[PDB]
Amino acid sequence: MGPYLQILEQPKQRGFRFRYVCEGPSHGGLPGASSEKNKKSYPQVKICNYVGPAKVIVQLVTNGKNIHLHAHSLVGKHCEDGVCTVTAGPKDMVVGFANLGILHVTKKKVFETLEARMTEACIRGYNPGLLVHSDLAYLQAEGGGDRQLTDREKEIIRQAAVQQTKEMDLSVVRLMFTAFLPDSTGSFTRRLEPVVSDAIYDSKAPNASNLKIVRMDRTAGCVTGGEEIYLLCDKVQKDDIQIRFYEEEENGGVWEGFGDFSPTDVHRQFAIVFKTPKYKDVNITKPASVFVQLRRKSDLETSEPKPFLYYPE
Amino acid sequence: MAYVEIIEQPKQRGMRFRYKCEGRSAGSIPGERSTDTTKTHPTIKINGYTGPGTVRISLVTKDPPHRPHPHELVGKDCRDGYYEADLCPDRSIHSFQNLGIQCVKKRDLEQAISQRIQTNNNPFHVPIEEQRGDYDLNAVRLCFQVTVRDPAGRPLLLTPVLSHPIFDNRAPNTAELKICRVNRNSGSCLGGDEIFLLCDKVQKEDIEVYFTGPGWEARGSFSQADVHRQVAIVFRTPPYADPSLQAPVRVSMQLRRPSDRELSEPMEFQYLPD
DNA sequence: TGGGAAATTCCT
DNA sequence: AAGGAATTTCCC
Repeated sequence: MGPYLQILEQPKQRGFRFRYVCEGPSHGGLPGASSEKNKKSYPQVKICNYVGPAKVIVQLVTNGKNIHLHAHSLVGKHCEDGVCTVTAGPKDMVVGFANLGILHVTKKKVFETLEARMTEACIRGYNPGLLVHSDLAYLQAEGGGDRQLTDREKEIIRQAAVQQTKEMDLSVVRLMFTAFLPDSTGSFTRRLEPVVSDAIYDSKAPNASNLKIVRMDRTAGCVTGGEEIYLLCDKVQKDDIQIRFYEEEENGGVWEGFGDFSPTDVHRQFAIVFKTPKYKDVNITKPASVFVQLRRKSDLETSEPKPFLYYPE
Repeated sequence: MAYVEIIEQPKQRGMRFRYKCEGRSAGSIPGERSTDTTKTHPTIKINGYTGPGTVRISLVTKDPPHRPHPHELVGKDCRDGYYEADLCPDRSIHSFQNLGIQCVKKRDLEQAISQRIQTNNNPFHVPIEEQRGDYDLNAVRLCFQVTVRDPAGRPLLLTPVLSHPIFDNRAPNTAELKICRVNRNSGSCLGGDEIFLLCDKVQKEDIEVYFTGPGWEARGSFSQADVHRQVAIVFRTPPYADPSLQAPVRVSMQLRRPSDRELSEPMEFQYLPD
């Protein structure tokens, strides 16, 4: 077709705490995979081999196996009904989505909120039965002033807004970008291949948080290992966490040690009492510096490495 | 007539109030001196009577103008919020093994209150306009509106006695005090040894590490920034009285909360010579 | 903006 | 029963 949707940048995938309804008014936003130190970045998208003016929309989609409408809604900017509508059709077709919020739905308000979401899109010209039920492959930018969803066809969105209520994952969400170009006069009928980005995983989600070692008891020990160490950390899950010591070797090589501790050794998801592992070579005569890090056994995600120092017996 | 005297006061701090959704019945109210093995139960002692009747265990507030506390006491024989059963004959000492202390959201506050008046729950009878405003949800005093019988079979309601304060151990500002474990338990009699203490939720703004010992009293040095997410305190040890001890001294250390002046179970700590 | 704590529903 | 954790709300 030529003009589609290119995501020139994306969020950080993990860092932002998707705020809810009763948490207060825009107490932040969705940054982007770009620390910079001075400035920052938001999810910026663009259109390649584009056309003239054009308006791109964005709807929160569900991760899962079968992409469908997500209960949560985007807020702020050109958003309305959880779907942001941006223009940016001058000369360039690069549109940046800054200061976007994500509202988390009640574990109860899912079904009810879902149903409606699957109507605000059906009636409108964007993602019809290609994000709800593949029986309404049409009814998108058909131009219809407002298609009356028959007690038959509206019952399709119902059944979809019923089964998908039990599959829904309230902690992870993905941004969907759908851009429509002009057609006949000026209305934006035709749409360019919608493209989903990565998952942004809620921060207030234990099994997704950003690991950190606030501080530790001692930062050194004997090569023999087996010395007790106290670690204070940011929220973690007793069953899915591990301390990992490591080091770089000549050319190719990386030593690896795990702290010995039972989940029972994790105090209120914020502390861990473990024992150091034996160092690569307990025969060393001079202190050897290694690095300690916190890692999640599941997503193998790590934390800021801390300079641990091993020394001779 | 006769008097009411509660034998097993409710464990000051232990139970954690449950919301309806919280699997409702999931445990009772432990007897004051309950233990991991020897479970006890709040037993009343109605002296001056030995026959049938009734008991209406209600839940008020901890302060004199004892208004009826909004959230319900659910479980066995608990209706409309309170509790209403009977009194065993060859029994002049009845206990209550089945009673959960359910909490009311703030959202459902005033409703619970109207449900307090619509049910005729008011042990000491406090004017409706008085029984309003703010309430202390994190604490209650179980009431006992038991009915006896004078020497003619006529029912008789005695003094509605109150139970020792019951604090929602789920409440950070009055939960129990526990020292799970500690970095080290020796340190020099000169003090200054950093300790890592893991504890049950504590409020940094109101907490301290108390070091007892015959004729000696001091506290560990730390700061708000040193308390980690309410479950850990990194503090420095206090100097011992004898800045040149000659032999190990086994002092005691416990968590102290100023506000309610309470202390955690003591934990052995031994100051070593210089 | 953040981001910790209190709230309160969820799950052995 | 006897607890530890999840995710919304509640504020500093």
